[PDB]
Amino acid sequence: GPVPSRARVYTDVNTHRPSEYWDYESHVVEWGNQDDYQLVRKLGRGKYSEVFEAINITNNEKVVVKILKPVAAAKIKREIKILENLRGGPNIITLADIVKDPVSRTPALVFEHVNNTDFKQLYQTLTDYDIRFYMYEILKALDYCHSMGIMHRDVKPHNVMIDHEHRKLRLIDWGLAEFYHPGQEYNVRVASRYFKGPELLVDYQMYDYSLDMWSLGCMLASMIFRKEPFFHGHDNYDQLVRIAKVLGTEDLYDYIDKYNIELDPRFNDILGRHSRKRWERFVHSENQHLVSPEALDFLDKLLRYDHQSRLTAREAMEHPYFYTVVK
Ligand SMILES: NCc1ccc(-c2cccc(F)c2)c(Cl)c1
Ligand SMILES: NCc1ccc(-c2cccc(F)c2)c(Cl)c1
Ligand SMILES: NCc1ccc(-c2cccc(F)c2)c(Cl)c1
Ligand SMILES: NCc1ccc(-c2cccc(F)c2)c(Cl)c1
Ligand SMILES: NCc1ccc(-c2cccc(F)c2)c(Cl)c1
Ligand SMILES: NCc1ccc(-c2cccc(F)c2)c(Cl)c1
Repeated sequence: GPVPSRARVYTDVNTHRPSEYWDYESHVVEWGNQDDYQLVRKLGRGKYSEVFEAINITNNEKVVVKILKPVAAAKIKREIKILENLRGGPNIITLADIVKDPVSRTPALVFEHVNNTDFKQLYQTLTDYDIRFYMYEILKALDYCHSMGIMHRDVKPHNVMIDHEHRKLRLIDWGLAEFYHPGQEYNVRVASRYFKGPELLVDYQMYDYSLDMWSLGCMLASMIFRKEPFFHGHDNYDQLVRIAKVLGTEDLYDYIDKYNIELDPRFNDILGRHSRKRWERFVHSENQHLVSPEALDFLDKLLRYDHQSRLTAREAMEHPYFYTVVK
């Protein structure tokens, strides 16, 4: 069977912290007053929640209210516990309150408001310096949450709120986040298709924080190469073939052989043989202003099949790509 794996960092955070920290099922929710909030506009709806812009009438402050749907409702304690554990962390969305929505009969999470700039608008105008700057801010959030024994598991552009005017960034939607326990087998049906790490795509369940580092690398490749998404799979199987057309099939086979993983036999008819491509292949006259030798070297160290080989968030912050960023 599969060879076991452990994170190379923050391995034993959850064992040396008290049980009340990670045992989210034993957590007693403190309920706030639903009457303090006035819903103003529905921002959106997903399969797990409905999100609104609201006003806290006890201080006139704008807030965001996330009304959880019943599917999400069953696992709210994990999300609430994670949010409380991470509250005050750098660039982590702040949970302000938890109320019972009288219509949905489900919990509603109230968050600080972030005046999010449109994804298309921001994607199109970010300079080389702004990419580096915001990547560094995302790394602060990821090293903080990994240091706290938590993996996000859904890093993607829609989960990163940016108020470009105030250069404020927040990592949101901790609904898929989980506590890392060494040797635990996790569900591989996490993260959005284009951001899924190879470990999910080959059904390797003993993954860790390094999954977030793959997803971060996919975001970086899209922004510096102006190719959205970078790995554009039609389904989860084609997602792996898209990765293999860039990183190559030999390094893929080295990875699955290292962990004694067998690919789904359906790959025989779609995977083929592909050499590893040099990152410079993706440079052209329309993205050259966002690329540098430091960007390519940094991307190379995130987008690695072997989850144990990827840079950690703290090592990533040490990289020359961020030397230009004012700290
Ligand atoms: N308070 C507005 C509202 C009302 C109902 C629901 C809801 C409840 C049960 C199932 C479901 F799919 C949605 C939500 Cl999330 C928000
Ligand atoms: N451009 C209007 C807008 C305003 C707020 C939000 C928002 C949603 C959830 C959490 C959050 F911190 C902010 C979005 Cl997505 C769009
Ligand atoms: N939710 C809008 C959004 C979130 C994040 C980013 C982003 C992603 C990678 C690097 C970076 F500097 C910024 C963009 Cl462009 C838009
Ligand atoms: N108003 C456009 C819009 C719609 C949806 C999302 C979205 C999608 C998935 C997860 C998430 F946290 C947010 C965003 Cl960021 C903006
Ligand atoms: N994919 C062909 C390609 C095209 C141009 C460049 C390039 C762009 C700007 C400066 C520079 F020193 C080189 C590279 Cl690296 C690769
Ligand atoms: N921003 C202009 C630019 C773009 C790309 C490169 C480049 C060229 C070859 C390899 C490499 F890793 C990066 C340079 Cl030197 C300058």
